[PDB]
Amino acid sequence: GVQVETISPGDGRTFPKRGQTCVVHYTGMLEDGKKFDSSRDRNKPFKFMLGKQEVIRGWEEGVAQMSVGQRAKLTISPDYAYGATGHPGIIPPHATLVFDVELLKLE
Amino acid sequence: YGESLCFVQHVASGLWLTYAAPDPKALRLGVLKKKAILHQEGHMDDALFLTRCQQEESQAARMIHSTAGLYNQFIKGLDSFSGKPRGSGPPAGPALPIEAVILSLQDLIGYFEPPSEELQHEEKQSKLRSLRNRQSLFQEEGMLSLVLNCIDRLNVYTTAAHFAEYAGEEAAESWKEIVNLLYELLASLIRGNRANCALFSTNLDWVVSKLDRLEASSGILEVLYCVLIESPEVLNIIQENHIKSIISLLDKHGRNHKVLDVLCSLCVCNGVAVRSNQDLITENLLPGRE
Amino acid sequence: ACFRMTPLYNLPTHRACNMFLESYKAAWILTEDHSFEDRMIDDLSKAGEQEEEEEEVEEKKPDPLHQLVLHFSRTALTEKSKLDEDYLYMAYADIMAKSCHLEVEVSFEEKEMEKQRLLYQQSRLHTRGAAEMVLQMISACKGETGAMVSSTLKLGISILNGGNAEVQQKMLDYLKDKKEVGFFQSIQALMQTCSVLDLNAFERQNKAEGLGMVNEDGTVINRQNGEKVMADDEFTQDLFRFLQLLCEGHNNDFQNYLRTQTGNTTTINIIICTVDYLLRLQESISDFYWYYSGKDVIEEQGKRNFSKAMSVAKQVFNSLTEYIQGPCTGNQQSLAHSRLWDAVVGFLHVFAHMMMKLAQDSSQIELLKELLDLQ
Amino acid sequence: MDILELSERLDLQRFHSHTLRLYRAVCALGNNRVAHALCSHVDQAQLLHALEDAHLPGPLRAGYYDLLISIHLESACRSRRSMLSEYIVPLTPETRAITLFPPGRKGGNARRHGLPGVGVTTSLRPPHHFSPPCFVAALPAAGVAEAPARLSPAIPLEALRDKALRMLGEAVRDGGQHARDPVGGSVEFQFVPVLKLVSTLLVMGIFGDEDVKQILKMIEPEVFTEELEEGLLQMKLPESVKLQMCNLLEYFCDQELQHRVESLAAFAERYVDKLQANQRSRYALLMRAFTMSAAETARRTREFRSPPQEQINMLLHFKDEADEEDCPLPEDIRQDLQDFHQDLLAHCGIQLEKKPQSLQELVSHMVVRWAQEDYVQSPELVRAMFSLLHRQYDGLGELLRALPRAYTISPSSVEDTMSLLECLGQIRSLLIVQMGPQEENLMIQSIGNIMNNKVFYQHPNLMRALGMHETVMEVMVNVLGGGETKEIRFPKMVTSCCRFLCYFCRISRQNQRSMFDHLSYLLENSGIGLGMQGSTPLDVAAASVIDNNELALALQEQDLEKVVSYLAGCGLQSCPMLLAKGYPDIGWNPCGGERYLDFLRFAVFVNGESVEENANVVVRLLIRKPECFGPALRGEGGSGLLAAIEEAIRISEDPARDGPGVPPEENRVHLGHAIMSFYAALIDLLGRCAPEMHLIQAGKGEALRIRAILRSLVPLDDLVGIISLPLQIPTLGKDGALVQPKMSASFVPDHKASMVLFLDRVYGIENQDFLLHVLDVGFLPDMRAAASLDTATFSTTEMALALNRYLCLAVLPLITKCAP
Amino acid sequence: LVYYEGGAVCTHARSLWRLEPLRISWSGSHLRWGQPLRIRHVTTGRYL
Repeated sequence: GVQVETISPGDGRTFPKRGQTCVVHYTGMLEDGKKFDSSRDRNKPFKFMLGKQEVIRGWEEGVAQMSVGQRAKLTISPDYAYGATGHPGIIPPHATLVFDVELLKLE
Repeated sequence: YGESLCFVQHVASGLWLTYAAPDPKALRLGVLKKKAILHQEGHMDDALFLTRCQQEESQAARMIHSTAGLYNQFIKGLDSFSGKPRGSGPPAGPALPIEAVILSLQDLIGYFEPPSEELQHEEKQSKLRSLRNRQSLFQEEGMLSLVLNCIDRLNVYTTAAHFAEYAGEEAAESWKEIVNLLYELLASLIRGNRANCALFSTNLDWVVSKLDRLEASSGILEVLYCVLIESPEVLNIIQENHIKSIISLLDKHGRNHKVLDVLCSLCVCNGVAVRSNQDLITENLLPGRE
Repeated sequence: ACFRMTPLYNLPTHRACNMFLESYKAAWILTEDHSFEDRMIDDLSKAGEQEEEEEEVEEKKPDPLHQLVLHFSRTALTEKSKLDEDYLYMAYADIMAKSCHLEVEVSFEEKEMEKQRLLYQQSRLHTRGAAEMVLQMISACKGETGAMVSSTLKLGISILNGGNAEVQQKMLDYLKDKKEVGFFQSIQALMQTCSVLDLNAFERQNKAEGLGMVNEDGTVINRQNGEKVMADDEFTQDLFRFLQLLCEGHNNDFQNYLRTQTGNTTTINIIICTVDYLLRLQESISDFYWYYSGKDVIEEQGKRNFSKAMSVAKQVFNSLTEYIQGPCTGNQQSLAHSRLWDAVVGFLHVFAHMMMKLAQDSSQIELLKELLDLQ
Repeated sequence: MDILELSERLDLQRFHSHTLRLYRAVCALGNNRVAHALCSHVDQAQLLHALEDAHLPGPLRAGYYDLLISIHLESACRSRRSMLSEYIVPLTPETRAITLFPPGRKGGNARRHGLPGVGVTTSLRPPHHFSPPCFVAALPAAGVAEAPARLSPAIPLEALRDKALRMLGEAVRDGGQHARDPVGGSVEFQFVPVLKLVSTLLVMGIFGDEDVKQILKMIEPEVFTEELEEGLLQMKLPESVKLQMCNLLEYFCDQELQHRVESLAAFAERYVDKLQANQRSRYALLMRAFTMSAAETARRTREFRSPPQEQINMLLHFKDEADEEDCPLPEDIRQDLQDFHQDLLAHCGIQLEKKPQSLQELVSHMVVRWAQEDYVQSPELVRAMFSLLHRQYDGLGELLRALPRAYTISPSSVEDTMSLLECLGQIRSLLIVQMGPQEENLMIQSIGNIMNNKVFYQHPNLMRALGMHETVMEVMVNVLGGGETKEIRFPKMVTSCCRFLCYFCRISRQNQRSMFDHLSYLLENSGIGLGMQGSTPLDVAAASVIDNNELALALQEQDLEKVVSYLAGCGLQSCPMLLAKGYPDIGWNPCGGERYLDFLRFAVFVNGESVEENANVVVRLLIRKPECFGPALRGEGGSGLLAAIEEAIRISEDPARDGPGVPPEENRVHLGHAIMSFYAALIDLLGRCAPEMHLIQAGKGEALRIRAILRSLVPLDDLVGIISLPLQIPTLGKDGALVQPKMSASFVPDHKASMVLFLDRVYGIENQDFLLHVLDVGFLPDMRAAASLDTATFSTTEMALALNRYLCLAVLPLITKCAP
Repeated sequence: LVYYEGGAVCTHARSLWRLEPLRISWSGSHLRWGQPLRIRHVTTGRYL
């Protein structure tokens, strides 16, 4: 349900394995392309733990498909994403999301 | 005048004006309002003490007495021509005194200035509680309700021409400024009035329904603005539909500092916030960004 | 427990430090005397470089004290359904009261110099609107007993001590121009809510010290509070002293104004209401007479209650004397037709039986002296 | 469009400013969810670069600054201010180290006053809780408005601190330049937002010590020099900027007072240790001094026999010099105390070059100079000015006021006090916002944590100084205000309101004293507590008055009068909740009357004795209000109390007369047993209100006539009949199952116990044959009931235990005194 | 019907009442004991 477009190629031999923390650097846009959240905004990379599902399960699927050292554009369908409810206030209900992800370093 | 103790006697009857005393079961009702009767025996406390009233209060009472009758005649005329459209025919009845009504309105607002801010604090406060006192009396005899009746009976007709086919063509040109000045008068009466804002707290749906009307959008919006500022209870009674209606009003009438200030006042009041109202405002307005 | 107590060295250190902090507070901070009101007020009154500019004096810009007084006046004139507590106004009213009063053979020149200094200290404030601000603040008090009106009346006393004729004239003119009945309505309400002696409260207090069980904090057996009887005796005293100072100097115009106000839409009689309070106090003193004659000898707590009530009654009688002197014929006739006579007869029989029972025993000699003073 | 073009286009700029105001309003007052939403809507780097940019128009600049405050700074600032108002000092070696004045080459008495805000402030302050704002995480599974509210968005505090400091440096540079073009179009627009951000950061406390030094240097260099340039004070400002300046300096003086308090607490620690060591040495010489001297030993003893508070009082009492020679404390432990006292006098300024070189004279001079420069037109600035002036001129009196608020805590319980203070901060923040479901859940869990908290039991004076009960009553009354007559929102909330404060009652009697001080305030709001089921403000007042005879004596006749007026109303008519729920109608309300009657019982009977004045005035109120008797003992056309009890038992047997007829919730009371409970409580009230036997032999006429009036109003034959009445006992039925008639549906022996209590209190028991017939008609049914009770199944059921208490409280003492 | 009431209604203009002497001229002359007169409520305009 996640559409992947590799802006910069990953190495292909190093991959995020379930049960390993990921340090990514992301930019989130809306359907029409408006940016609501981004790691660029915080200026600090976003750290998340694979397998605890603390973030959207479709997004963990996309990151798992991703290789290390990679720049990509991920379109998440609503059913994997927030869904019909969206994010109250931040993302309008029943809206799909498209994220831009940097993966500089993996620990 | 102000120190004498006086009995009042009736020439024709020859009996004594007395109080009927608390009759049985009036204690159970709990009403302290008790009837006067006329009997030669009378009661011990039949003597009356007479006390002064201010000339401002006397003038207010006289203008109330005249205004009630005038706008009552206006409402009866409204009812008279409401039933049947006059069409291409004269109303065949006494035309409502449109010019007298006009003059009465600007006379009332001229009675209802807001105090000029340049005035010093003493006279500012003086005219402030004087205006509050006049507003309290005027809502007490309830000419505000009469204004509500006039507003409703005018706004049942959407357009000046639509009013004209029922009432007459000569009123159509006056009709726009008539309704505008009537809303302005209501705003002047209710601004800074606890009783009036409590009345709108009882019945907000009136303003909610007539806000969408174009003919007096500014006046109705200012009315709602004053009610929201002065009354916190209206903010409590507001539900999601009202907030969506205000947002739709901003959409249909375009960007407006007054409307945005109305929303700001709706958000917070008297330093206490309604989280449900804030959440509804957020969810309805912000996520779109358009 | 005398042996049981944990000795302070074995006692826990934090609770001991709380104990010692409270002890040092009570024994040192209260006992330390700090005099700052005079210097505060004179520094505020002094206007630097105002005459140097000489255009701002022509504009008549208020000096800091006048600015503060006008701020208090603005707050008073601001209308609220409920009066607002102002710690700043309490602090400043206390400061101004000290600045005015500032208070064994004394000669004529020294007495005159003290009088002139008192007049100048009163001048520094009343020339700045103090009297009008006091009247406004009573009007804002609206007759609710509180620190608001307590400080306001204390400032009024401090500015009117010695019968300041110019302050009296300014107050009378302000009342005649604003011409608002709310001030007198507040006075009447406060003087009605002034308390009277209560046998029931006195007996409840008596059983209170009789029982006197220990307080939970530490060991405090029979902790004594301010007596419920005559809780507001100081307020009644300084209110009647305010009326006395207002009528001081035989100011016939203000005495007549207190009797009746001609132009005000509604007029109330401070003289008659004061007579009513005096009559109520007389009935209360008669109740204490009956209770005290119930037993053989007077106990000390009741002695002090009776003495404080007698001080209140003395203040009332001095106020009435200041009303009727001059001699104000209208006040005299109104008092004559009033209920004064019944209360006076009551005080007469009460006083008679007083000095009887008081001369019965030697220990009551000081209360007998106060009795003779009241008589 | 460029916002710099928006500067010229004011109309759209005005709309943007109104947008900023709306954003502030929606994120205002700690609505953290909307705050995070707005943090997503408006980029943070946008706010930062807006702070940087000077080309941006002044109104929009102020709008961006205030929006940043209302997104990140507002909630932490409010909580920090609320906690900063109160002073709590823990015990620490660092605390011991800190003093009023830093040591130096300069003379100790003449030491330069330290720069405000430098040093260590041991006062426990809540660590600001911030949430890293990340809106792409998975949605919480927990339901909305029941899950805990989440924290405020995170900000780079240190970078913001340095940026604000260098912005203030830029402001100083521009003030020195006196350039024609101000930043934002006006000096006010240039200074006010930056000063507000500086105020918020200082309130945070993120500003370090050296940062405070630079802040003081910019505010006034020469006054705060440590050992041309211009001062923010001298370069002069408009009124509003002067107001922000006064707020900043007021905050600094708040830390000055905090420094005074903490140094005094440190000195208190050292001096208490010295006193303890001295007393350990003295008592060591005292168990020896028992032998050498008798008078010395006796006067030492009677001194120690005083409570520890009084012992420390007399030990400290040597300032006046009247008994400084008398005090046994060593002259050195006296001398260091006087030295510290003079040090405190000098520091407060009580002791009396041209530049002030002191914060005291600096503030006084600046206020006075501003007053000469202009007459202030703004009342808020005038009030801030004069409040600050009074603070400076007399801070010692303000220290005196603050000391009762000050308190000392041990380092062992500091972690528990941390959680207590956090929950307090949540409560105080919640007071501001109106009612909500999330708010009710949050305060319920918070007060639950406080009740579980160990320090809450350990330090009874600590929450007295905190005064949390006042704020809890405030939230009570704010919840009660809206629509109270028709229905009470959240009786769960009010039940929590007791369990917390009603337990605070249970904990302490000085707590009972405080709620007695606030008793009438609870009383006017008790008009809804009876309507709500469970714990009520009525019962919090009852728990306050109970067990303290001083409070019982101090009880007020007018308060009892309005309570009995409530009783008269509920005796006049049944409750509208009954009418709406549709239960069978009654002319009066039994349950509200019964609960008022038990409140009056707790009022009149304290520590096992009745209070005479309250008993007599309650009798007066009862005779004033005949409506309180309900239908029973009507008077004219009067069906007696026995007949009313008969009809009540008839109604109880009658199905659906007590119930809805449509207790599923079980909170609703059966109407017949409600009537029986009302009249049992009434009879118990008259009993415990009747005077005692010793007063009877004293022969006081009022007591005798009250007893006679009670006997005449309640005839003894009704009591005898009620005692004689057979009562359903839980019996074995339906093939041998114990059929249990529940108390709510059946007449009860505790009502019978109230009956016999009134009997032996008022009517008494005097004749042997009278006792015998009372036994064999009424007490023998009880005793056959006990015969049934002597069964395994009966012993298992709890009504046998209820009968055991009934006997042991009512019949057994009666039988013992009837033994002759 | 006119009733005897006490409260804010007393302050309200409904408590105002007006006296009219039967003689048309010199109505504002001093009232005399027992003088024939009419009573009118100012807001209602009706004669009691």
